[PDB]
Amino acid sequence: ESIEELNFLLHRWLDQVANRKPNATTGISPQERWAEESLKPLPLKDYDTSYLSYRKVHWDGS
Amino acid sequence: NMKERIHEYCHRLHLPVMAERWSAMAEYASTHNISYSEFLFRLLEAEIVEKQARSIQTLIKLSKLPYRKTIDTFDFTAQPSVDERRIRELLTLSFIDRKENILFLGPPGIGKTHLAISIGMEAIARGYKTYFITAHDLVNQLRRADQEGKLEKKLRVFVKPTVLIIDQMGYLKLDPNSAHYLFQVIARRYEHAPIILTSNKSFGEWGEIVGDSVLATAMLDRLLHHSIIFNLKGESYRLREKRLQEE
Amino acid sequence: NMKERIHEYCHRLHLPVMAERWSAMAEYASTHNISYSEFLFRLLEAEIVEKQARSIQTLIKLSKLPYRKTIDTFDFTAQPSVDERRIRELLTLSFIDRKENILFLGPPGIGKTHLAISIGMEAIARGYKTYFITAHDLVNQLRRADQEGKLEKKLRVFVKPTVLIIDQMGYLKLDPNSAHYLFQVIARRYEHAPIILTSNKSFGEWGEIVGDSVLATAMLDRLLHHSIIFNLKGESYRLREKRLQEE
Amino acid sequence: NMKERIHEYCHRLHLPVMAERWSAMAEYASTHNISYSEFLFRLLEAEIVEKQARSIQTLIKLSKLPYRKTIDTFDFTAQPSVDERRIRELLTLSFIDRKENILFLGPPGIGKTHLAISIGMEAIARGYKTYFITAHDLVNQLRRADQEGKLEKKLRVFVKPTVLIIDQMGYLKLDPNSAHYLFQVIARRYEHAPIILTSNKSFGEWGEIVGDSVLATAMLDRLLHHSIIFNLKGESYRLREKRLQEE
Amino acid sequence: NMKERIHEYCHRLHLPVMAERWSAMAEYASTHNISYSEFLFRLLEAEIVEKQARSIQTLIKLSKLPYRKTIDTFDFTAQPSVDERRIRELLTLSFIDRKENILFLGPPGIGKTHLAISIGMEAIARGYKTYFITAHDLVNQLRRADQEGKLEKKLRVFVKPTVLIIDQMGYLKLDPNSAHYLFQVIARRYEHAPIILTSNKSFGEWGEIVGDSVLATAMLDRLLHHSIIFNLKGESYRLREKRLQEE
Ligand SMILES: Nc1ncnc2c1ncn2[C@@H]1O[C@H](COP(=O)(O)OP(=O)(O)OP(=O)(O)O)[C@@H](O)[C@H]1O
Ligand SMILES: Nc1ncnc2c1ncn2[C@@H]1O[C@H](COP(=O)(O)OP(=O)(O)OP(=O)(O)O)[C@@H](O)[C@H]1O
Ligand SMILES: Nc1ncnc2c1ncn2[C@@H]1O[C@H](COP(=O)(O)OP(=O)(O)O)[C@@H](O)[C@H]1O
Ligand SMILES: Nc1ncnc2c1ncn2[C@@H]1O[C@H](COP(=O)(O)OP(=O)(O)O)[C@@H](O)[C@H]1O
Ligand SMILES: [Mg+2]
Ligand SMILES: [Mg+2]
Repeated sequence: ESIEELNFLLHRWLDQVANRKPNATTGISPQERWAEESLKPLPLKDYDTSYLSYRKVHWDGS
Repeated sequence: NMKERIHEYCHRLHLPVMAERWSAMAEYASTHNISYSEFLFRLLEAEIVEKQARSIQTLIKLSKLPYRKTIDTFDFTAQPSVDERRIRELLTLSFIDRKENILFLGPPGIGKTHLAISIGMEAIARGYKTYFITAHDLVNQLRRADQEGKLEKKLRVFVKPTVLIIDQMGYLKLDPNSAHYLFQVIARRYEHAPIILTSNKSFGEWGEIVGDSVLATAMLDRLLHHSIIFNLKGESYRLREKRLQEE
Repeated sequence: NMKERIHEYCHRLHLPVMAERWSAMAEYASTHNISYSEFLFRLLEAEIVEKQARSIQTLIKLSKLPYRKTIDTFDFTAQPSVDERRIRELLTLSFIDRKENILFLGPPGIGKTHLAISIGMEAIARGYKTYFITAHDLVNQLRRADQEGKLEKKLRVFVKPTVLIIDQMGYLKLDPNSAHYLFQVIARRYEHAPIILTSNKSFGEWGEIVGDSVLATAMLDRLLHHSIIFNLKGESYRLREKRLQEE
Repeated sequence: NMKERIHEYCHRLHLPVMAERWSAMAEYASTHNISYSEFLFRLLEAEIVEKQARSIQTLIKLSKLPYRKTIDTFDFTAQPSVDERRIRELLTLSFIDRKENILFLGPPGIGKTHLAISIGMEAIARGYKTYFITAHDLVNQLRRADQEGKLEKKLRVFVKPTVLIIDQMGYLKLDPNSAHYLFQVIARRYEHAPIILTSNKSFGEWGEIVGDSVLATAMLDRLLHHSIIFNLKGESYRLREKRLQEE
Repeated sequence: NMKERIHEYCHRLHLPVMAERWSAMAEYASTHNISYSEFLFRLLEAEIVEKQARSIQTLIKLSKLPYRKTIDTFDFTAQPSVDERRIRELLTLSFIDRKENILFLGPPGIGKTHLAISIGMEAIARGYKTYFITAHDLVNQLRRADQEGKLEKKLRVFVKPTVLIIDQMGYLKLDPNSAHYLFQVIARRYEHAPIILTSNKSFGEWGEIVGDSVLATAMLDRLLHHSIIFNLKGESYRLREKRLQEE
């Protein structure tokens, strides 16, 4: 009934089975290969992805 | 009836928001005994606010900025060499009246274009027109216009905007013969409108970049007469700052 | 304050009438406690009425009509050749949808130009665009345009109007150049837009008028394919008015 | 012949007015040589006007309104408790779109029923459907319907109307059966259609009026969720008219 | 304006064809000086003709005929036993006034249903209602209605139509107890409306088909009192006629 609930269930399902079941070709649990991965470090501050609009305040202040 | 006629007349007079909210405003004025004059003022003020919002939207669209950024997403702790108060003062747009030119100079990735675009956004917010271009791109467009013979049109396009954001002055080097286009733009805007410049090459390299010493000297003599130059000393934010602060 | 801001918003939203009459209408509403919706409706209705008035004035100005005439000014007892029924049905402006061209033929001073001017005025009043040109002036302007190479511009200018009223036809003789100019004008506005023409010569005489029997016959055949003829007969109203002034 | 066939066709196409007035309008057109289009337009306009008149008469008949009253008949100087502005804004009939219920409260003879009848009359005039019922009669009819098992029929009949005017509320005391009948009526027309109610007792007294504090509180809470209150205070207009008649 | 208002009023008065053609009719009356009365008559007559066409369409739809056929596709050379003139006389629909019943009797495939449906189509053309049913089907529907208790509704459905086409009387045999439904229909329509019957079983087999001798005798006594019986002697057209004529 809520997208937050759906995302929570999806993440739990992934971490339970999807990223735990061994792959049919690599034949190994994805998390072990993840541990083998070497990704570049993240920046401290994330690229701000937020709608930016300019508005005007009414006479009263509303 | 009257409701449909009011809607039709509001649409024919180009008052969409007024057509949408006139019933609600009438009800509110009814429940508070608002004077007729204040009712009219409320409607007109709402319409004006919405129209100004759409105007700012159009101006930001035509600014041709690569993206949208603001001082809010800027950290002055990572750039302590230059004073924070001066940038805040610039945000008051007092330079637009003085016609002074704003120059950002520093190593690549130190936030030059970010600050320039932020100031341009502040200028666009208060109605002032702004045009963003890269110096080499501007010179190439002017050269093409001159070849086609209608150079004055593009020259007016570049000179009319109140704020001109010329970026990446040293990134690319076009044929030196085309530097006269850049000189034309800078001199025509001289003592008329501010120019926002951002680049990572010292003032001595201009003769090399444009392939002409005296031409660059004159360009700088005019661009630096009324200006406030900010020199940013540091290291590339994206890589160096994160690497040195994650320790 | 509020009144000055209301004036500024009215003149920034293109509301000329409201800028002045809003105070008077507020006074009127206060004297009768009119509802807010009705007050707004009155303001908008006055604005729309004045806007339409100004638009019609502009349309009449663009039409180049020598003077304003209306069917209400046209007496029909003095002109028993035709009947009010046909004239008023034409004034309904159905020929525009049917693309029927209207031709008036009669002796000088009968009134075949008054009816055309009235039709043009009504077409303007009903939102259509009308252009009134004399055949001689039309030919001269077309010849000049061809000389300067801008013939296409003037042809577009003369074809764009929904109703083209060509006056002073037949009295002046035409050369084959003018003949082909007239033929081109007719062809461009043939089955595309009505043509209102007033002449004093029968169709057969057009061969001598233009000096080309074949071209005149082609013009007549194309015109009569969608045409309405009006053979007006009677004593010249100019002469009768002069006689009445004498007595 | 033709006249009789015209009459037959008019009465076979449901054109009552044209059957009679067509001859008179033909006479009028002949006396002025009116255009065919205008003649047809006059016929159709007269037919439409009379059709709308008959439709409005039928709607008023169905409404069961005891008598026809209009705001134009309602003097406001004699009733200074409320202002013309609010009443006329209600007469604009925006509450129907907003589904706001209207409640009038005041001493006997103040005029809280005249305003309701005027609102119903205007709603009828603007194409809406109105049903005027007294609370006592409503309760009695609902009780009879429940006795006969046709309660659903009467509930549909009382909920279908766009505007339901419930009169004579508070003066007569109600039992819990009538209390639940009123609650059901309100619930069915809650956020679905406006209810216009006139009473003489404060909201708190409704608990004693219906004999159920909880049910009365529920009714009041649901009603006030979308409500407009009118506290009318003044000398009874019946008494003042009687005094004026005496003097 | 007026054209749009005329269109709207014609649509609101349910005069679609009038709305479509009023301009053309006005123009034609203009070009021929048709009187206003004749103009109105033309419009009304066209509307009446179109309405009658649509009415006939609806009547043929509700006739529930399996298909549409006419005397045009009928060859009287293949059926020389019976007179052609009598069928042509029937096409005058003089039997509808006399209330006489029309019976077609002959071997299968000899064209019974064709002629019956043709006569029914002629009746439908001139406005008379007509209902086509198969005798066994009619009896079964009446039995179901009687079981449900609302028999009178279906009885009225079967009795109201001016022309009833009962076909395939002998094709199927339902429970004899249901023959009273057929008797009810025939007796109720007796001396009120014609009945068109078509079947290939002699009058003596009715007692067997309905499983009752006296009931069938009474049915025939009533159905044959006022009637014109046509006995078709021949062979199945589709097979025998083609086989014998291709030789
Ligand atoms: N029926 C009429 N009623 C009133 N005024 C008329 C009538 N007919 C003509 N006039 C007058 O005629 C004068 C204009 O001349 P008119 O329209 O008769 O010329 P025309 O038809 O254009 O003739 P020409 O052949 O010279 O071009 C105006 O004063 C107009 O008032
Ligand atoms: N402001 C007014 N102007 C004119 N007539 C009025 C006014 N107020 C009341 N009346 C008169 O009141 C009479 C109807 O009674 P009224 O509408 O005052 O009763 P009510 O509000 O329904 O009271 P109650 O509590 O008895 O139901 C009508 O004659 C109407 O003319
Ligand atoms: N001081 C700072 N605060 C926040 N973000 C910064 C800062 N300096 C650089 N950035 C980030 O780096 C980018 C700006 O680099 P820029 O100044 O355009 O480099 P260049 O001038 O070489 O094009 C932006 O994405 C911005 O978010
Ligand atoms: N005399 C005829 N002329 C033309 N068509 C005929 C004739 N007789 C029969 N038909 C054809 O045969 C069919 C009618 O058979 P029908 O009378 O319905 O047989 P039944 O009465 O056994 O149902 C139709 O398709 C019709 O075209
Ligand atoms: Mg003329
Ligand atoms: Mg009352």
